[PDB]
This record gives sequence, C-alpha cells and structure tokens, in this order.
Amino acid sequence: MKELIYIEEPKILFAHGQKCTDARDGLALFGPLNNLYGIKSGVIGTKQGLK
Amino acid sequence: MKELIYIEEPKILFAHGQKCTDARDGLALFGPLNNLYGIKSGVIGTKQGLK
Repeated sequence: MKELIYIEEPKILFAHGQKCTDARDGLALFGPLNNLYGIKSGVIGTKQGLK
Repeated sequence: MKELIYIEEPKILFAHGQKCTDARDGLALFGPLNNLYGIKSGVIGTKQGLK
C-alpha cells in the first residue's frame, strides 16, 4: 500500500485585510485592493462592432 | 479726429450648453465640458518635494 499526503488551500487576500479561498466570492464580498475611479475606453472597429 | 470701432467679446462655452465670457466664472457655474473620473498622479523628486 502506498501512502498519500494532503496539502491545504493557500488562500488569497482582498480589501480590508480579509482572506478567502475564492476570487469570485472575495470580490463579491469585499472588493479589490486599490481604488480606480473609472475606465475610459477606446473602441476601434466597424459600426456594428461598436454597437 | 479719427474714428474708433468697438468689437464685442466672443464668449466661451461650458457644460449644460451655457455660454459665458470669463473662464473662471464659467468653470464655477457649470463646470468643465468632458466627464473624467479622477486624476492619478506620479511624483518624482525628494522627500520634501512629496511633502
């Protein structure tokens, strides 16, 4: 018989010094680290692509 | 006795589609034209410069 070992989950960090094992859950619960104000986007393409 | 002619002020435009004559008053009554979200800044210099 061969023997296996287990390794625990490492956990990741989010806003307010809160730890979670998932990024989706930690983002929906706490939020990201830094503070952006807003994304200004440039769109290059056809008309239907822009729509 | 030569004659002088007078030319009216051209006026400059602001937010809300509002025309004024002085830039200072038109920035403190209707604000700028485009809509940013905030200015992220970089500083290069000594410690006193950052202070």
